Amino acid sequence: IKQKLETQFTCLFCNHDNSVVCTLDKKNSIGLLECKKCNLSFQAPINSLSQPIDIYSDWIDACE
Amino acid sequence: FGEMERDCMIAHGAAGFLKERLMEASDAFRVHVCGICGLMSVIANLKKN
Amino acid sequence: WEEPRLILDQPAQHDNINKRYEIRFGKIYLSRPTMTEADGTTHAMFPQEARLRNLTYSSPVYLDMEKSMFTSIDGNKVHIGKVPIMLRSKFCSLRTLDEVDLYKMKECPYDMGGYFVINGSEKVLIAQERSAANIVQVFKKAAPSPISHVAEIRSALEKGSRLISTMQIKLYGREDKGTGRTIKATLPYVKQDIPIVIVFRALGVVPDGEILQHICYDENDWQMLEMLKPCIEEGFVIQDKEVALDFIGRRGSAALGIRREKRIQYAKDILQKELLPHITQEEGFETRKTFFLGYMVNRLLLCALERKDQDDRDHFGKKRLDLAGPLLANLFRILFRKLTREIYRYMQRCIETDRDFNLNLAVKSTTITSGLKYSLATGNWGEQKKAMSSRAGVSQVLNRYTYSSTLSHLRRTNTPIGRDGKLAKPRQLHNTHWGLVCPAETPEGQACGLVKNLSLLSGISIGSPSEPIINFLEEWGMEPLEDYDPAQHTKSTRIFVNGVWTGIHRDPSML
Amino acid sequence: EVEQLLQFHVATYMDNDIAGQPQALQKSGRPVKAIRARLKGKEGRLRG
Amino acid sequence: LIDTAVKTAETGYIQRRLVKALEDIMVHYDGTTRNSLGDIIQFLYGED
Amino acid sequence: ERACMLCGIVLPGRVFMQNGCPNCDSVLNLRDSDQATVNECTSSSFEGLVAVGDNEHSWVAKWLRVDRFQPGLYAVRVDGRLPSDIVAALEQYGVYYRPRDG
Amino acid sequence: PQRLLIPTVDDPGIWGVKVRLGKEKDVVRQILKKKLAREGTKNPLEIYSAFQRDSFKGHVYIEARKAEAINDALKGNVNVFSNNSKFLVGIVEYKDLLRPVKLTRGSYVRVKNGKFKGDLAQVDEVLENGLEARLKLVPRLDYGKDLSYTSKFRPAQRLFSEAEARVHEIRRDRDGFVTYGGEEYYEGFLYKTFRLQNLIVNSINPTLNELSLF
DNA sequence: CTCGTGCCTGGTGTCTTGAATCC
DNA sequence: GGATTACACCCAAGACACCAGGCACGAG
RNA sequence: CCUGGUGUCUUGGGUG
Ligand SMILES: [Zn+2]
Ligand SMILES: [Zn+2]
Ligand SMILES: [Zn+2]
Repeated sequence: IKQKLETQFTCLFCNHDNSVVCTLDKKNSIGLLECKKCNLSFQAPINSLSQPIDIYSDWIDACE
Repeated sequence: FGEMERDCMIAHGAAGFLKERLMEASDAFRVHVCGICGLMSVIANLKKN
Repeated sequence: WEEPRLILDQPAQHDNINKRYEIRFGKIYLSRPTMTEADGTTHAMFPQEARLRNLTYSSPVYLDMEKSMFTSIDGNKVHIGKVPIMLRSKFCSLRTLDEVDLYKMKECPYDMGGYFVINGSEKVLIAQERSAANIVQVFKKAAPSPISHVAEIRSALEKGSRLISTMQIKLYGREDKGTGRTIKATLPYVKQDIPIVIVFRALGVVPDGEILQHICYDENDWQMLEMLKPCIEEGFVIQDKEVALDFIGRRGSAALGIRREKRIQYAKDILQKELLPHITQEEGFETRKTFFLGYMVNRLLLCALERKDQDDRDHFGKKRLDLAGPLLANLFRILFRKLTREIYRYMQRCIETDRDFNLNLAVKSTTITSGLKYSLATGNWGEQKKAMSSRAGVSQVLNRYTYSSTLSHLRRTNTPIGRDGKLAKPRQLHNTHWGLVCPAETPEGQACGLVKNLSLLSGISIGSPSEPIINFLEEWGMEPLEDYDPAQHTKSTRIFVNGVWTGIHRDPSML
Repeated sequence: EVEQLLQFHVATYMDNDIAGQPQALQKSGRPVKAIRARLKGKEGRLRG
Repeated sequence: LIDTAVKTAETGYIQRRLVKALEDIMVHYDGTTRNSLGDIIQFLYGED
Repeated sequence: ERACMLCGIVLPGRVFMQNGCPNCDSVLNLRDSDQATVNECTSSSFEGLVAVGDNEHSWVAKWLRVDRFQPGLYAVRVDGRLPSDIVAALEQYGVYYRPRDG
Repeated sequence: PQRLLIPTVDDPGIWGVKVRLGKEKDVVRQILKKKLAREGTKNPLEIYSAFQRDSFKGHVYIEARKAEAINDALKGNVNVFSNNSKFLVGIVEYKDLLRPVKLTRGSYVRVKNGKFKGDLAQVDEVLENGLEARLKLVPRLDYGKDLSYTSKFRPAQRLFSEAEARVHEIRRDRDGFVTYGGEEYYEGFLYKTFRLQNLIVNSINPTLNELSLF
């Protein structure tokens, strides 16, 4: 079953903190970051061990 | 006079003795209460009565 | 020399002129104990005066300090405090004198010393019992837990001898419950348990076949191999070093947002240091940690396979006694850093005035002197503001009721387990106490069985450098760890020196 | 920050064993003896 | 020596809870055995 | 440290004696004064320390009316006022004193 | 006019940051050094200003355009709490952060220092420069009785008595004015200069004893 | 005689990161 | 996640820190 | 010429 989790991460674009939601679909190995404020979305591959800090880390490197 | 000595006097049924030990032979105090609200809020000047 | 230099820096733009301010601590010198009156006059202090006038029998300590001043456009004997002297030791004014003159100093020749004098009161240090460092212990876990066996080790360096960190390897999965029976480890400063295979890959050894060649030295043992099966599959998708190191860094108590380009380089420190620091801390020696990690997993499974009993926590060979020496070093270490930070905080104000500091105004001897006096007088082992959580009762007033009682009191040992925790295991007289602690002498009441007393012929090891022992082992045939293969070495004996696996030898009987 | 601090002092004045947060301390370093701690335990008002 | 020193506090706690459970139980003049609420515990003390 | 009453800059007092005020000395001439003069134009008493790094684009600097001055430490409030004789002399120079004492 | 200098949406943001109590000025200093040292380099510190208000203990305010610059300004600062505790200030709150804020001859003040600490005094006059004020005070004297002072071992208050001084231990200066032990007493009151910073002018509460006397 | 430095007393205010079973 | 963990008694052994301001003494 | 106040909080060591 999918996991819809709220986090305390800051969006890299709109800078609103505590407004990034992480949807981890392990059945298809696809993780999804969403911003509850400005509405952006970032997708990245996840394994079985990953957690909201794993894809949020991949989002920091995808920008820089 | 600890908790276990208290129990022994109950077993003897010596209720009168236990009362005296814990009051007259120790820290007995007189307070005034209000018959309406039941608090110890009474201001009592005894020489002015 | 544990932190031998203080360093400052300012990139002068106010014509940049990096001006590093540096202070180096050198030789230590000791003087005999001296009474300095309010007058200013000084004389040698002997103990009888110290008892009578409620003084502290202590020696002034002087430390060489050296200033240096790097400047790039792009001292002498400072007094640091007084250390209480143990009577009849080599630094006590009674050690000489000779029997005739002892009587003139009002000292009794039957008084054998071994204690301190603090504000006129005689204080003796009580030996503190602790578990050995750098040894693997395996224990079983209670029924309502997903863990069944745990391996534990507290790692502590050889120099100084001081604690560093603690590490655990837990085997999950109950009896027919817990599904995949995998194994995860616990690392210092990481919030979550990490599977074993991942940390093996994170050290530079990644294909399965090499990993199993580091742990199990018996290819036939299919029971052991079947228990490592789920560990491979739960860490299969992590197939190289870089994504392994990053998986670690994403848990290690840091800040949020240090990116992959650096979050690896932060985790490489948590692996190089803090994780098993007793083996080595220099770079390019990760072969020793990988080999040691395999040994741990091997020991863990032997207990889970019921081929070896769990370790007996009360076996006296797994125990150590901290006496006056080691106990003072741990306290002196804490206080010397406190003195250091007060020097550092004072330089940042006194150099903004650009005035040469007279050094003697930047060393407040009250930090060490009051620190040692307070802890020896109360027994509170720590900084005064942190009196709780610190251990109590390490120092006690020396019982002088009778002569026998003085001898017993100076030879007492204490196990600091508590009064909380009933049971029996630390309180029982264990078989391995034979000849080392008295089987008869123990207090009645709450301390019964926890406070013990050294047998008449006991001694305590003072400590010895391990470096000459290594040289002797290699001269007589010990082979390095890079030359070792379980297929070729299916029968040789492993050699440990202070708990670190250092080599292998094929003919142990002659050695 | 100032209103929460008034709430804090009034709380630890009555009960200084609130779970999940650090105890109020005296300058000597030892915890403050709140009213709740006066009544409980072997030496408090009721059992002692 | 350990057993005597340990298990004395085990039984000491046992006796304390027993006394508080039973302290208010009194025989009344009708032969019933009652607590302070007047609940009947036995209709006749010791059944005899 | 003292604060210039005219511009609000915070400097070691001897600086006011050595170099004058870096913002004001064209009119205040503290460099060529005595200590009595320096102490009448600068105050040992001030509050609200402000690091101004970018005078000309800082809103904080514009509010404090230090946006035309040099980067440095400034004070929100400077106690005391310029002596009436110095205020009169500044006014002769086309300089209008707006007190910084609140 | 000050009203034309109000902030707008085009102005930089201001963040507050929690710092160790008593270290607010140090942090402001440290930020300035970092700013000036990095000016013109490839990695300038992109803050405009920083400040600390006494009334707001434990806080520094920092002016910038991006939050990342706030983190940059504070990086490595030992006086700053490592928790990611900065907070945003609203434009409508900016000027109040920079608000800068009595004493009249004949009014009462309370002395804050010396043997007269806590005593009520009348303001008689102030120095030309504007720093110390001459105060009229009920003296606390001993007439040299035990000579061969502190606020804990001082004397009771009582008007100066020149005939007592004449008898026991004095220079006449004018009608009703004597200099006694190098202090001036006029009609029984001490007249002594105090720093204005050494007197309290606000929220004074006269005591029972002061209502009886004055 | 004046200025500067050091010492003592009084008032105000905290923080580098570091024992076990049961319900 | 806390709360529970015998009773009474004896005796010896201890105690805030740092910073700023003011006053006094010494030297120029 | 009757009244008449000397500490606390801990820690440690002991007794049954
Ligand atoms: Zn967003
Ligand atoms: Zn009423
Ligand atoms: Zn100016």
